[PDB]
Amino acid sequence: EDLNFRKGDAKTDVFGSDRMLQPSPVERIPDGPTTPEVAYQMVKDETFAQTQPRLNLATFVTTYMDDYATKLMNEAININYIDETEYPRIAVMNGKCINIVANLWNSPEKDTWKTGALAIGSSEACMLGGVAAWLRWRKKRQAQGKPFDKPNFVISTGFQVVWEKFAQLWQIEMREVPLTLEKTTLDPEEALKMCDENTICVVPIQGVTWTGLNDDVEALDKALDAYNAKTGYDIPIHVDAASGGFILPFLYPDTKWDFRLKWVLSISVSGHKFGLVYPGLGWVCWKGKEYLPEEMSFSVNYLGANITQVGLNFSRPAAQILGQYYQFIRLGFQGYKEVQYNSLQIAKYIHGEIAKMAPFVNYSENVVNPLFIWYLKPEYAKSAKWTLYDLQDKLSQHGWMVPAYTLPSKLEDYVVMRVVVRQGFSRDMADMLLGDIKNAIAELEKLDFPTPTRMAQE
Amino acid sequence: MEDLNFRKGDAKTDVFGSDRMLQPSPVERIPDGPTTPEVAYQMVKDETFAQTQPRLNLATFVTTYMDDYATKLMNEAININYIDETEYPRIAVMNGKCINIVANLWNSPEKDTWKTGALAIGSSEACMLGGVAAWLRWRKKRQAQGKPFDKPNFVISTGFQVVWEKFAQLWQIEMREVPLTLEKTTLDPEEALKMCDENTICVVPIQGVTWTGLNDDVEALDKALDAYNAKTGYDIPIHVDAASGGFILPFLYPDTKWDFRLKWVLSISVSGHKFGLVYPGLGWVCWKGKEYLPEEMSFSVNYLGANITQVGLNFSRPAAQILGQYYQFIRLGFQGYKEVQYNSLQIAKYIHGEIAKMAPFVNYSENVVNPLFIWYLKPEYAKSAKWTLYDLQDKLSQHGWMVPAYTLPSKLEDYVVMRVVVRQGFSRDMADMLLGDIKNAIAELEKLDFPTPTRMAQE
Amino acid sequence: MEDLNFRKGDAKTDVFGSDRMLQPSPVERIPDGPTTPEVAYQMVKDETFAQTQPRLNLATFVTTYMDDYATKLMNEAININYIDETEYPRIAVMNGKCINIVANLWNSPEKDTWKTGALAIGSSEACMLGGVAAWLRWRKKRQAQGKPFDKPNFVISTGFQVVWEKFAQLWQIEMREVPLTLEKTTLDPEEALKMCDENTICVVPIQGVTWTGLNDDVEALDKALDAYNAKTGYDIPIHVDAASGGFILPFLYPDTKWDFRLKWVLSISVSGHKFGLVYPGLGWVCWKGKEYLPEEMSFSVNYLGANITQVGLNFSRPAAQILGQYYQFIRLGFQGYKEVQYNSLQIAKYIHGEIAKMAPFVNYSENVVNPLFIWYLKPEYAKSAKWTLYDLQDKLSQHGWMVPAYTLPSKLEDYVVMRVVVRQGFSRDMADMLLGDIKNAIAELEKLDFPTPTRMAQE
Amino acid sequence: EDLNFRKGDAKTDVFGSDRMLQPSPVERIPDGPTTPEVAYQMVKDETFAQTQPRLNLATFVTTYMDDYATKLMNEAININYIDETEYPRIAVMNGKCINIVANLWNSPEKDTWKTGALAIGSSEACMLGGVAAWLRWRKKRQAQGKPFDKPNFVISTGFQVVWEKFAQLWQIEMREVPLTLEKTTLDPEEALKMCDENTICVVPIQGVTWTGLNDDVEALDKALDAYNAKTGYDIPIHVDAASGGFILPFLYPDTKWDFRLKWVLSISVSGHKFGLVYPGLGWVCWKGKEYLPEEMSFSVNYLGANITQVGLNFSRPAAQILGQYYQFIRLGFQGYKEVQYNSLQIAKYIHGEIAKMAPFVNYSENVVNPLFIWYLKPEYAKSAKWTLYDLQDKLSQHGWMVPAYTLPSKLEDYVVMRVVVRQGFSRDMADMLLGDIKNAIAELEKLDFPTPTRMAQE
Ligand SMILES: *Cc1c(COP(=O)(O)O)cnc(C)c1O
Ligand SMILES: *Cc1c(COP(=O)(O)O)cnc(C)c1O
Ligand SMILES: *Cc1c(COP(=O)(O)O)cnc(C)c1O
Ligand SMILES: *Cc1c(COP(=O)(O)O)cnc(C)c1O
Ligand SMILES: O=C(O)CCCC(=O)O
Ligand SMILES: O=C(O)CCCC(=O)O
Ligand SMILES: O=C(O)CCCC(=O)O
Ligand SMILES: O=C(O)CCCC(=O)O
Repeated sequence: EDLNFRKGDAKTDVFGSDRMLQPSPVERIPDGPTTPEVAYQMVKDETFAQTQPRLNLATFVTTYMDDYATKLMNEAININYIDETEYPRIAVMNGKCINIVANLWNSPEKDTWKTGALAIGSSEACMLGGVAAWLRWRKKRQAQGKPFDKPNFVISTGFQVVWEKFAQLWQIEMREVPLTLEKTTLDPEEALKMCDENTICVVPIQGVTWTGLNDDVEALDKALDAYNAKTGYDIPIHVDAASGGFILPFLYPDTKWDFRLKWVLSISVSGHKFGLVYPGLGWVCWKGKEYLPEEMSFSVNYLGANITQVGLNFSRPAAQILGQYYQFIRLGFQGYKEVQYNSLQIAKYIHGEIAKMAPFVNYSENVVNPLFIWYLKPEYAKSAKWTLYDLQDKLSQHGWMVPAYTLPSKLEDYVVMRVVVRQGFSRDMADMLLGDIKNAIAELEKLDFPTPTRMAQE
Repeated sequence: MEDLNFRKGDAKTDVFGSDRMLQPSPVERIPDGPTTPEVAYQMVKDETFAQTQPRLNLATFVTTYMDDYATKLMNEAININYIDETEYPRIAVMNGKCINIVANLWNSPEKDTWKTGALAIGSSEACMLGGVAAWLRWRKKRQAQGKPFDKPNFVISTGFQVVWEKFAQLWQIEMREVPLTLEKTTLDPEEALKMCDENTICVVPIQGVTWTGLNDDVEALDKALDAYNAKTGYDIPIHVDAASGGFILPFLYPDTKWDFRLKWVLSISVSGHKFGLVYPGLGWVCWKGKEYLPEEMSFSVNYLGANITQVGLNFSRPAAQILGQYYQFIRLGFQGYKEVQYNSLQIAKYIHGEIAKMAPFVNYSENVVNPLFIWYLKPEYAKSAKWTLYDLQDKLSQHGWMVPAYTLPSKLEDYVVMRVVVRQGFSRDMADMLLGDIKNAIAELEKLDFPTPTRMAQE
Repeated sequence: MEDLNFRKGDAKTDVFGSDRMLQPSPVERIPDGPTTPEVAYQMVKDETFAQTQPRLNLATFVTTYMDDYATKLMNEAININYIDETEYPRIAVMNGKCINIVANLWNSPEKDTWKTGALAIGSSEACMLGGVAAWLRWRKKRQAQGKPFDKPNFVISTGFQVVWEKFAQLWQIEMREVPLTLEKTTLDPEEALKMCDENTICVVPIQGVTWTGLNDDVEALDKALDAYNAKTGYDIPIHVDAASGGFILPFLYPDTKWDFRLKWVLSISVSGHKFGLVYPGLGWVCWKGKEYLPEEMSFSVNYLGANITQVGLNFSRPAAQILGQYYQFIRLGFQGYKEVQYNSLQIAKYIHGEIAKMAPFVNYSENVVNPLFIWYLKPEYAKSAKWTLYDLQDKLSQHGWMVPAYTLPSKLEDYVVMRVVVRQGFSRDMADMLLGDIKNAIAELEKLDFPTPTRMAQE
Repeated sequence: EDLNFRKGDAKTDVFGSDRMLQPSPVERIPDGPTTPEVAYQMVKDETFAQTQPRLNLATFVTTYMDDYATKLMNEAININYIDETEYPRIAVMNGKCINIVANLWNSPEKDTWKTGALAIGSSEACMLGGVAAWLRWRKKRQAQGKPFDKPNFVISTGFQVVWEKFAQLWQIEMREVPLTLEKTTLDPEEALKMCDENTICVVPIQGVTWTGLNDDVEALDKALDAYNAKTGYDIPIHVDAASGGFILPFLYPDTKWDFRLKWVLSISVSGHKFGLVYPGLGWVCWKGKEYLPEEMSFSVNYLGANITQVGLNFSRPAAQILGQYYQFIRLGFQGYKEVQYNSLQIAKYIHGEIAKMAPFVNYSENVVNPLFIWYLKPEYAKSAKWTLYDLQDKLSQHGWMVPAYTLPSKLEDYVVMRVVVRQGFSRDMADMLLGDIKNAIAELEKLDFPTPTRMAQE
């Protein structure tokens, strides 16, 4: 007999111990330790009762990489990127990723080491782009003797929340262009009507989270050029290309959306979205060194590489840099093209199967990113007992997360549902999703009474 | 017999018999085409060999070792995006539980079950959130008083970590710096108060100053600030930058009054990936109460009955560091944290005392309160020495160590110092290897007949 | 809920919160008592961190990389004792097949299916077996002729590897050395013959001289020895020390007559753990035929139809390397070996040519025939330089490399040279990293206003 | 259809390929490559049809280490010990192992860094000990003006073959002292009768491979002291403690066999036997630096450690050094004592169960190493139709290797069987062995006719 079996000794079975008869700590650190096996199960077992990542169809963020990328990143778990003097090869590798991304966006910058910065995601990358735009504008107005205490920026109502965070945490006024059925993306004329002497930039979006579409950056550039020539306000573009920045160079190389455009001075992207790297990666590039203010930034030479030192974060995992460089070499341009081709084709397939179903109609006929949205046909929705919120709940019962939500301003009456196709979501998994949707439709159509969300829409 | 595509990357290719491994890695542009995973894996991996090994990086404060079970747990969470809280509500609750545990480690008087605080990637984000909040609370007060609010400043030691300079740059807030001297090796509150005025948004004492390893005396600052605030009505608060010290003091110095026990400490930040014992990617910031976190910055969403504050500079991010932090709280508990930090501090104190015995060296402080310390050359020894600590740094790097030498901040910029940080996973046996290499390096440098370049640069 | 024995090593102990990790590792005496495996694992593992990583060790000729399948196969054989041939007869046969394959790579004319040869731990044991065999054949021939046989000698370049000095010392056999000059950068046959007499047991040309990377011309020696032997009747044979070149020449230089194609080459040795591409612990020695391996040294036992020679200095030993060798033969074949060695030699030639373009350097040879080469400072640059190749070695060590600087053997002792060995797993990309580090080290060393200790020691 | 499926492409199944219809190469390197999976199987599959290491009861060499030792050694597979400038911490660790072994043997040497050498096994360690003994004798005889060209050494007929290799490869005369049932180990007086002015050393054995016994080193030391004072020949002892060198210090600390004895000037041992490390480890220690000739050796200071550079091998795996240092720290003295206690207890147990069986009688009543030998009772053997060779074959049918062999000279008529108990052979496995032996006896006792080996004994 083992006296200390239940107390956590060498013979203890995790699930015959006192600790596994006790709740996990909510408020205070436990007074004492447990065995690693007990602690591992206590933390791990709490993650079972939620969405499995590969079935999370709400997220744009990578939920699969191959075995070699995963191994490489796991092996780098203890590498702090910011220790660049200690790890100068990763600092150089970061600079090469930035060069590769800037050249993917057709940067005209002649310096070997392109002007850009590592980020944890598009959040930090967007804020860096916006702060730079803010500082360039402050300096311009100061030289002109104009006031500089009431800046604004212009964006679609389809903005992702980081631009609201940017507005709040820096106290810069956000001016929003509404969406309508006639203008499903940023309309340049309406955007221009909100520009004045205090606008620091206009922010078109490539891969709008709410809709899956792309704002027309070239059309914005065109309108902005004539306006800037009229007023001298010199208003630039920052492209929020969180998803599209790793779609368009491979699948739409001739679409002029990037540094080929005169007024596109900076671009940001989520490397952890369609850059195909696990969470923790964004990039922001400037068209040239002259668009990155000295007040924000400096550069350090590491092994002959000029590495720009700008960022909101400091210490951070380096794994995602290795992961990014791995994807660039392992796939190359052709490999990225074929992976994004697969993701886009599966999205268009699901899009076309959704359109064949009696309850549904797609927001757009054109799928330009590996995602799309649909809603209930208005005449179907009128007499239906259910809403898309009910469909989301039905699908979650099979482990899927397929989100239903209302669109931004002037389309707030439209409840839509979104599917994001990422690498690792196959045609076979699409068929399973489509079968579950068909079954959910059949069950919901048996309702004799309206659901609560159906009643709330009345 | 012969395999036609052996060199081009087929199923029979040997990585190092291939054309790709006769070619340089891409510097400017994505390669046109793919390679095999094995080739690409080696191309990226092999570039990380020629640099400091993490366990021998003694410059860094950030965790380079966790146990096998924490490591496995975090690797298994590599594809989990924290910010997908609706999809992963159990991790959102776990995040709120870590914040509670941290706030209570800091003796928060907040009565709400779900404490006011936020996840961060490191003390960089956590400090900026603390500073933006102090700035917004100050703007609101001055606006309500009819006073100007366009020229904010904050007060901090010259021993600040660079994120406070970034904060000053990226928000255009004036940083006022209190210099270090040998008479005042940490932030002196009276000199701190001399830089306070109606435009001061907060004072930032530091627990675990990166340059020196010391702690600013937060309680002494709180006392001076209390009298000053009673005199002026400016209501200047404290944000404690406890990047390292926030996970040392609760366990090793429970009676040092530095945290939410003090009247004017309204927020505190810490690096979970330093002495919180989690691999890179974790910080925490807590507020003394919900009233100190402006609604302009923040909201909260209920996930499975837990009120989780949605404030942050980042959005999508790895969730593994939350599982790792919660694992350490459960696996070690208070006693286990105390015993690990005791080990790290004892080893730092051991090296500190061994350093003091060697003829060329003298310690900046006799008090080791965090698992790190700094030393410099005895002035009388340095005058006739042919070498500097930069030469010692280079000697040690030849054996794989990174032991950094650098000049101290303002009014001590003449002092070249060297720093050793003891982290979990750096043992007494490894300290003996370091000390042996230091002794051997000293004996080699003492044979020099001519001064080194850095020695001449000091002349 | 405190754990009383947490620091003493129970089921809850954290390695780096334990008393054991506050104590030094044992230097003199076995510790009195046990620890947990996790603690002991770290204590041993952590001592290996502070040294050169194998893939950046450019001094070594010995394999530092094999693919994942070879590595898995060898790890799985860690508990297999080769010498237990009755218990493990398939490995004994596998060893015999490896010996057959090596003998045929060297164009053995031996008609027996099972070639006469022996497993070794490296070229050290393989060379000693070859030399003892030559010594015994010589003793027997001199005895039958009624001549003395008590003062044997052998002839070799001053570029010998240290095993031949051990052979000379441990068997008390006189080693006669032919010096190197710039005019005779490898073994000159005429000078070698002038050191032969009636007591010379063999001449040892070297394929892959460690000091230089060059090949002694075996065919020229064989030709010279043939005429010498016809004149004197001394009947002196060749043993080829082909430690590196024995797995280079068959694939990249098939037409160079250096092996058993030559009349007087009676035995050849090689390091299987060098360019045979197997992890440490493998060498081979083959004889031209059974009549050249004395029965006094040897016997043969039949295992499963395989005639296995039982010759060796070692007895019990790891079997993993046999599996590793046979795997490489099957996995790569002739073509795969050819392409791997081609990559290594091409990268060595690439580094060789880039070094020649740098102002301080000049290469020892314009011919690169093994995946390694040496260079030194241009005499005119060296006169006024403040630094030596020893200073460059130390600088490159600061980035984790080991690139050795050393003086050449006799009559070239004045030459300080530096050597790079390119092994499987050293790519073009890693070469670019090395060359970049060299360029940077030169620019730093060129800033010196005073000479270094080694530069002064050169007077 | 996949055109290249059988030829080795990415879709090839190893056992649907042409290569797995072809024999493995016997004579010549294949002209071309295969896939790693095919090559892995081809080599691996050849190792199945032989004794499994844990059931190999012939071997004295370690067949089990724990998971941490095993992982530690695997991780060092690419580490060449001899690169001591590159790997100076392993050179220091090697020196610490030599110190620990030297003190385990009660070395009186005052130096911190004990005089000793790493080996691949007892073979190299014994040859180093014998070469040193040989060189010291040459120097002594030369200084006296005496001849030194006809060396000999004295050893039991129970020598292990390396001493024959030493005799052959160095051309030194081996003088053998026979075993008898009256003198089951080396008799000192018989040993002394073969010594003269040309004897370089006497070699007692601790853990004789043939018998499991220990030569009485202390009795040899006493007799050698009186002989040396009479003749002045100054003949020393080298102890071949291949097995016993890691048994006696823990289980028989009071037995005086090591450097405590005046004439024991060197001792060798197999670290890969009862030192508990996987194949590839030996040690030799000298009583002091004056007993290791400089002609054989030099010393290099690595990080303050004086490391002796003597050895027959050069480049070699360093993994075994880590494994040895791991075992010293992981087990300590107590842990070694308890592990060797277990192995010895199990051997004593099997020994006692063998003695109870009608056909058998043990060679010795005292088990002093974890091994022993037995033979057939003389009267049982006379009428039995089977021999121990037949028992060996029967046990091989169940996967065991339990060897039968004739003892060396003057016991050449004795066919014996040996069992070696190593770490990893438990009481439970001993019961399994004993059950198979019992079953085998019942089968062989049914023979109506004698076996080939039984007739060969007639
Ligand atoms: C992803 C997203 C963001 C926020 O990016 P993160 O990578 O989550 O930090 C901003 N804008 C758009 C269009 C996005 O899709
Ligand atoms: C670590 C550090 C910081 C920055 O924190 P990160 O975790 O690197 O983001 C700020 N202040 C101090 C005192 C620090 O030690
Ligand atoms: C490698 C080497 C040796 C010694 O061989 P090991 O494999 O280290 O035992 C002998 N001669 C030459 C030319 C060598 O390169
Ligand atoms: C093991 C053995 C040897 C040979 O030792 P290895 O470790 O196989 O090289 C020599 N003598 C005895 C008594 C042995 O048991
Ligand atoms: O992809 C995600 O998980 C979040 C980023 C986009 C969004 O806000 O929905
Ligand atoms: O610990 C690190 O690796 C960086 C922390 C902040 C600093 O030291 O400036
Ligand atoms: O390659 C090695 O690691 C040793 C080889 C022999 C030598 O260089 O002397
Ligand atoms: O134990 C072995 O595997 C061989 C050891 C030497 C022997 O007993 O012959």
